[PDB]
Amino acid sequence: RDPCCSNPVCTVHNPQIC
Repeated sequence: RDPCCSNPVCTVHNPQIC
């Protein structure tokens, strides 16, 4: 599991792992 995935904020700018 990714780290930026735990935060719904980063998830937006990180839609490649989530």
